[PDB]
Amino acid sequence: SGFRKMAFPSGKVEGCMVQVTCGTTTLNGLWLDDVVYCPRHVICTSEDMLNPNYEDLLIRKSNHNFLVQAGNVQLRVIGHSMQNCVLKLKVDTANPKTPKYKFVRIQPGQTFSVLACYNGSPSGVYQCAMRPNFTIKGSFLNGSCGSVGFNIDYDCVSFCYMHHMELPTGVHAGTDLEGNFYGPFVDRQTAQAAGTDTTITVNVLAWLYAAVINGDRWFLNRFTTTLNDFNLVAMKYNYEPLTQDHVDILGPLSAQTGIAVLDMCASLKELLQNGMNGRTILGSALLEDEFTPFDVVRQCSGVTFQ
Amino acid sequence: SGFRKMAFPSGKVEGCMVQVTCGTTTLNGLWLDDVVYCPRHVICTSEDMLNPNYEDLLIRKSNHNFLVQAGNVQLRVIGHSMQNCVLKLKVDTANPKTPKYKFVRIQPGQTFSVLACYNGSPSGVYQCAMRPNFTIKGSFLNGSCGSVGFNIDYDCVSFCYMHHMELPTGVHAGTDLEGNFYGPFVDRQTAQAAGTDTTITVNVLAWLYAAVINGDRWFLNRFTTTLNDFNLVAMKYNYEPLTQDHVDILGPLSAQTGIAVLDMCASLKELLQNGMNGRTILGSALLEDEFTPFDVVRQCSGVTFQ
Ligand SMILES: *C(=N)[C@H](C[C@@H]1CCNC1=O)NC(=O)[C@@H]1[C@@H]2[C@H](CN1C(=O)[C@@H](NC(=O)CC(C)(C)C)C(C)(C)C)C2(C)C
Ligand SMILES: *C(=N)[C@H](C[C@@H]1CCNC1=O)NC(=O)[C@@H]1[C@@H]2[C@H](CN1C(=O)[C@@H](NC(=O)CC(C)(C)C)C(C)(C)C)C2(C)C
Repeated sequence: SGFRKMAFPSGKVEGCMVQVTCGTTTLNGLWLDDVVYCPRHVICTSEDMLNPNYEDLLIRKSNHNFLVQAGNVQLRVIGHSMQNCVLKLKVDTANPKTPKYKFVRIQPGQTFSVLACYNGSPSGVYQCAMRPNFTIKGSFLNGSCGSVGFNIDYDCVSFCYMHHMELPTGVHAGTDLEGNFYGPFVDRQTAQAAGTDTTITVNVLAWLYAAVINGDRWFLNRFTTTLNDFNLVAMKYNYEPLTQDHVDILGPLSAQTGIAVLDMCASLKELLQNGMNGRTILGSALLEDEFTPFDVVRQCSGVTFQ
Repeated sequence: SGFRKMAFPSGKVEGCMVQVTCGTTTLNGLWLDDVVYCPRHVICTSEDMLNPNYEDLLIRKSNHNFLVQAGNVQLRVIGHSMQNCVLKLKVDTANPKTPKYKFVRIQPGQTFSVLACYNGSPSGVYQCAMRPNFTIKGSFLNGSCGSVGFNIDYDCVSFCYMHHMELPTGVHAGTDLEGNFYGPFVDRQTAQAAGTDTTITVNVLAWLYAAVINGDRWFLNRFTTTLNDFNLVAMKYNYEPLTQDHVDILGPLSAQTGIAVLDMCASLKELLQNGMNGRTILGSALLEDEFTPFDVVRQCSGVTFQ
């Protein structure tokens, strides 16, 4: 028992981090086979970033412009190319530590693990979710660009996130590993608003099933409710609509615990409408939404990866 | 910016996990050089664990009794020996992935990272602290024994924890990597109480400096106080005494933020005495104590490891 914000084992990814240096700029890159992936604003200079023409800035540059460092070993660029917002440097050496991987583009509500990096050396790993507004509340400092988010399935690393920029409010924006931003943000240094967020409802219900699996039960009641009456209350508390699909996803969690999904909904209703009165759920005084129903199944059962 | 419960990159440790199987039992082992480390209750059977004589049970056993699995590769035991509560199997092969490491025994209040494992395959990594009562609030299921806690410094893995047992209340107990339990617990299946816990005070002050570094400021005041008057209030709220040493440790954090340590103390005082009134600190509705002053410096500056 116990429940923790748990991140995938980061080993498979650590073997792919490199330092990428163009001009006066230095950021992180992801090295898979003979290709290194990094943000395209590695080619921006300082007085560029206000409105740069990347296509144009890149045709000015040559291969020897890109200092790629793989540990203390200088990797040789033999080609470059842009793809949406990511740069791709093709190098002479293939990375022998290349795991079986995939590039996947995730939906808001999905969680992943971030390996925060500086000069291609890992600093830490932590668990994030993609917020309904395509921001993520990460922990990133200068030089953290090109750190990646990922999920691990058996022996496969699903890459889903690369880091690019910090938004005035201190949240973070980034791209998939083909270079398409999440949300409406751009790698230009003009004003950009995150957009108002909501609470990932399906996930708070998943976390309440984790609590019940763990002996916390003070919050279940006899009351039931309907999706409609439940979605009318969520909106006031600015949660996200619960679909027929979320009810379905939460099926095995309901079956493991004997609480009908819609019974757990009327329990969240009462929580939003009455607070917590000093009580806490899984060691938390807030309603917690960065756990998927997949996260709860995996942690509360014992699924590993090879 | 941003602040997260951050765990060390787990790569160096993942290269050392193996499956260890004696009799009907299967648990995790730590493989460093030609030695594999695991709990000594791998040699207990089911009707033993109520009051077993380990010294005696181990002289009954031979080398071929211990099935050690290093991936899909069977490691050959050529010797065994007990050391307090840990078993040590000497094997024919040296582990070529052995990082530079150390065995360290930590004080309560110190944090570390846990790689939770099942059948020698990692399942997740997460950040724990050693509670004033030598328990840890982990996330462990059946077969998680022999998972280890660790800190990483530059290129060195400081091993500080091995997992052994879950206490009725669902907290966890374990040993250092020489086999000495933290706290008064024993690898026998008789009644054992965790003992009442307190709040790691120095750490909540460290986390309040992390908040100030990050733009949360609503909780600082003009009031100051004395160690004495501050320690009189902590005790009511069942926090731990603040020593002259904690004030000293919190020195660079005070210097980075311009808030005298004792000024931040009178700010915690007021928080304990007035709650939070719906406000939250670093995305939290509770006062958070699983961050050391070293954790805050490292996360809020950008220290990596090689
Ligand atoms: C990644 N290497 C780097 C890290 C920043 C610093 C701290 N947190 C981070 O994520 N990202 C950047 O430097 C990006 C790139 C320049 C400037 N930049 C920033 O994130 C800016 N932020 C903005 O100005 C964001 C908006 C207004 C453009 C939306 C700061 C943090 C102020 C440097 C790129 C945006 C091209
Ligand atoms: C590690 N492999 C294993 C994992 C447990 C199961 C779930 N969480 C865990 O940490 N640990 C054990 O099985 C230990 C070993 C037997 C029984 N055991 C337990 O932790 C017991 N708990 C107790 O009975 C603890 C007390 C009362 C002895 C203090 C359970 C979880 C009930 C199986 C050892 C204690 C030798």
